[PDB]
Amino acid sequence: TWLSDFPQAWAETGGMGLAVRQAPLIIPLKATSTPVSIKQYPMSQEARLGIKPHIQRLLDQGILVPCQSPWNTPLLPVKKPGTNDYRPVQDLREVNKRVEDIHPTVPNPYNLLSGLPPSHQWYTVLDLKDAFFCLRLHPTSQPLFAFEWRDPEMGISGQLTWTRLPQGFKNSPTLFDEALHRDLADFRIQHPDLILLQYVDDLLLAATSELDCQQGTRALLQTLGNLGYRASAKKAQICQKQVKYLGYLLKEGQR
Amino acid sequence: TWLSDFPQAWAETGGMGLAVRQAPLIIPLKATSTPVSIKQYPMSQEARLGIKPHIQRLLDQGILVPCQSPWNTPLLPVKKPGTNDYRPVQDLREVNKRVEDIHPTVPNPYNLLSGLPPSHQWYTVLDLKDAFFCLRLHPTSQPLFAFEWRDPEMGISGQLTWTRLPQGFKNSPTLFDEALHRDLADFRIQHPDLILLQYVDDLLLAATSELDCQQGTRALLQTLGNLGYRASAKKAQICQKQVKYLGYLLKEGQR
DNA sequence: CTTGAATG
DNA sequence: CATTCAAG
DNA sequence: CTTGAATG
DNA sequence: CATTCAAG
Repeated sequence: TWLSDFPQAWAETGGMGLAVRQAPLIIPLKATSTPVSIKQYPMSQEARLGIKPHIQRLLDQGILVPCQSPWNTPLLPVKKPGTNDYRPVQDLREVNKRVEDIHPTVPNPYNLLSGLPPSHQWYTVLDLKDAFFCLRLHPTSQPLFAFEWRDPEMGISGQLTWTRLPQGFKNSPTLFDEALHRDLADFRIQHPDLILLQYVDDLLLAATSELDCQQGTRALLQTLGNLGYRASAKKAQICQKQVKYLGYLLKEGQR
Repeated sequence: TWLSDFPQAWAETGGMGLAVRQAPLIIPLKATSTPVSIKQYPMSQEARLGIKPHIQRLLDQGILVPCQSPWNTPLLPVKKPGTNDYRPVQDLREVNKRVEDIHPTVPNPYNLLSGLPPSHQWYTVLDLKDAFFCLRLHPTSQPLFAFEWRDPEMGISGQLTWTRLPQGFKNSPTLFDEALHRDLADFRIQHPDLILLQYVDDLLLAATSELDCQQGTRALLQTLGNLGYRASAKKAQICQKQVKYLGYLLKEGQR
């Protein structure tokens, strides 16, 4: 019963995360960049109704806030089944083009897995839920990611923007990976024998025995919850001799 | 009056040529080659009437002869103005594919011209008329180039073939260039100071003075006529300080 | 919807 | 160069 | 006319 | 992948 021993560490019982040790992120623009305001293609009522609940939840969570900004990018209505179940997808390409590039430090999965000794079996896989949203954005950088929002009848101001690292931003994966590495540096030091692989929001903890793995997992969960991150109890693979990680099936003294 | 001093050397007064010193050519086939008989696409009466006179002239000249052969390639009706003035064009690609390749020994014009000293001005340019037709084809290789010929009402046998090196054959340029080089080897030796450039049927004779050029030209014309080749009196550029050769304008101590 | 690389 | 694909 | 490389 | 080009 891990879900009961670590309420704060699971997305299902700890609530939306927030990396309390990480200073709000400032996003540097290229030297010649100037704000770009792209028109919002009219959205059908169907798409708008499908997206609305997600927008309201984000507003309730403080992840989205009203704003007036010289920047504006289009929101897209993306479905999955056939025409049901929507979710907001922002096209941040014009913003991405104006943000200064950073070095891509996230290792490719092939290389990351090479750091797994055959001696370390007993794997634990955790995926952090709404990872990017756990990282706050400095108020000065928030206007950059604004988009327009119109509600059927009674509609909010006009524009809304993110107060957390957003989806669709070219540097989110890298900034998150680096931030979590900083937050988990001490854990690595306090658990010299454990193996910890990080691929943005996908974590793999490897141990020598089932005991060390259960001990390590308890410690990692406690630490993650403490720092403000949240793992998915639903998808969590705890102390298994076999697990799925980054598209691979780790089994028998390997990976 | 050169046309009068060398009747045998000009196509206009010497009649169709024939390289009397050259043994009839044998065309080696690739090791696995087997005869190919390609159907003749029906020819309109207009095309047939346009081509007929050329075919008759060639038959009268013995350049084309009747035959029965396992090989057959298509004849094409090619016009120039808009729909007038035709001339036979044979598609020998399937034959070319079955003939053993030979090394391309004809130099590119750029390289050939580098063999012209600034000391040798006074140029003479001659182009040999119906050059390929001057080289006989060994009877054993003649069937290879057959094609079908049907005359409006009274039509000859069925197939006709060439008794001379034909147009459209991949190795004609090279075989002709090499043959003329053999026939003109002695002339080069008897005229140590003259410069002679050969590009298949396009010849450039260069001399130091106007006198040597006129002497040389007289000698080259005599030799060519004697060997059975024929130059074009119409296009002949004799002892000029400036001439057109291979797309270039040779002028002032150069080329 | 808009984009830009990848295919036909 | 009209389409398809993959993405934000 | 039929082909095969080069462009769109 | 439909067209254009260049050729035999």
